[PDB]
Amino acid sequence: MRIQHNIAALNTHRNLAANNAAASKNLEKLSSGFKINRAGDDAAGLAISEKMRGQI
Amino acid sequence: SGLNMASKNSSDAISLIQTAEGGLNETHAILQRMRELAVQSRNDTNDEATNDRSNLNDELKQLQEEITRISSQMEFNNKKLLDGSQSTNGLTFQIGANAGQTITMKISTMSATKLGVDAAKASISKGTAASKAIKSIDDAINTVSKTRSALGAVQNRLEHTINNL
Amino acid sequence: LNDELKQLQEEITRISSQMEFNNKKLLDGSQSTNGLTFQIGANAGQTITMKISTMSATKLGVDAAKASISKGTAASKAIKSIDDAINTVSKTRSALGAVQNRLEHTINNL
Amino acid sequence: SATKLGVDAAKASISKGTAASKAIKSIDDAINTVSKTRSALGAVQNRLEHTINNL
Amino acid sequence: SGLNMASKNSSDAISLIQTAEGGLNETHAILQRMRELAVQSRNDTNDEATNDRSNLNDELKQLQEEITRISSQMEFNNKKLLDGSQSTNGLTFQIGANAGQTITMKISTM
Amino acid sequence: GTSAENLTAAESRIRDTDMAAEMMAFTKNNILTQAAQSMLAQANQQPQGVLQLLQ
Repeated sequence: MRIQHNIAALNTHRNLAANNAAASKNLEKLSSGFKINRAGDDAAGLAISEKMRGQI
Repeated sequence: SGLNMASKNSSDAISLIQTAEGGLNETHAILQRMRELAVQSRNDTNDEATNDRSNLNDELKQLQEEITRISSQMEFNNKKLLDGSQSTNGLTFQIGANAGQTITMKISTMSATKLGVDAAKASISKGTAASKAIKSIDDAINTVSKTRSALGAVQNRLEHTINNL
Repeated sequence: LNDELKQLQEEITRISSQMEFNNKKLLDGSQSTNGLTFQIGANAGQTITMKISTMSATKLGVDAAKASISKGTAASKAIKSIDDAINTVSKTRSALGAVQNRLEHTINNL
Repeated sequence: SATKLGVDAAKASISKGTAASKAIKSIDDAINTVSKTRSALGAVQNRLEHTINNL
Repeated sequence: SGLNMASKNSSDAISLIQTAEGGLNETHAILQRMRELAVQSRNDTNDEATNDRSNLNDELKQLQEEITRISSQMEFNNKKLLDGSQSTNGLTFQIGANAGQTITMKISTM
Repeated sequence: GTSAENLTAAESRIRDTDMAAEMMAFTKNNILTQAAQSMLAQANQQPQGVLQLLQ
């Protein structure tokens, strides 16, 4: 309730970690120049891109 | 304590999955290169006599050794992933404090023999063999795309799991 | 995309039947039969009853047996099915938040 | 070397008109062989590039 | 989310349509060439004996093989367009967030 | 050539990213990170009730 646990700081830490992760993802997308670097980014579209690259 | 440790374990699983996906990206790349080589070999401007296609076959054989090498030299914490070790039973991640709160996962063998692109069935010595090699390479590209999708789905699931935890 | 969808359906079921407070499953249908009773008063009978519905994929008509996206046609129904599910879970969240806001005033009065 | 490729002076002189006939074919064979070797090297180079990316 | 994805889908449809139009531009071109060949063949200066018109027929047959080739070797994402595949039911584009906000399209055999 | 250009455009629109949107998102996320940092610095100082005990 008072000392042993400070829940506001925990919530703030969570949100801070999430924001840092999102900024890192954006940095990856900007440095790479591609919007899809992993399949977790977009599954339907990775396959399409690979087939289109083969066709090109 | 269980929930925090499960968050840690989920992050570890995400790291493993990222390793496997990064392994398969180069498989995609060299498969594209192999398809380009086959489409070039397929034309009749090239002569078997003066060794025009045997150089593209040199290139193709080296890329096949590399596609096998990436398969059976990939590891996370001394654990071979893309060989068929996990295709028998599967990797189990504890994503919960209590017992039974698990998820099972499986990764298939991604060598040249399994995908029908090894040199015993995908040579480009001839003009005829390149015809089959093109289709064989397309099938392999589609299969490895499918596997990458299967990995990314579990990654995206684990993210939501971490948030909930 | 169906791989992705199936994994998300396993997760929506997992959150339902792996949620607990003090070894008490909440989002399964355990409390939908009789309900949780909170004593918010010194004397007997000064209680409030509460109920939480089953929030699995089967109850909301979004499980894989009725929400595949293998075809183009099935995605048409899946969109509407997902909208209905979102509205239902919003309704349930509202029902919970109302009781929370009530309990705050109750604490002040106590 | 020239000895291995059959183009050394002991077998590829052009003193005569006849010897140049054989010298032309000998030089063609040597060009093809060294092209083959260059291809063999370039393949390993291209492999090592992908290896570096994966690493 | 639905509106942004519908924008993406509409752009994809535009790409497909551009592919088909680019395919038909060369059909126009070789049809013009074939008409020129026929108008030249039509005159009586040319002899069937010494193979004057059979060479224009060689040219014409090759251009007919090309007009068929463009038809049944055109594709977008492994989807034959100018064969009659879509002339039976048609391609449906989702250009809206909700269900039913679609447009159907059809392409004939060329 | 026409087909290659069209498919290249399609693949670019599918996979490549727009620099402006990602720049926007990155700036937004940095600002949010700074805000959360300041909020945490405040929240760590919030529990100071030592003046109850001593004097």
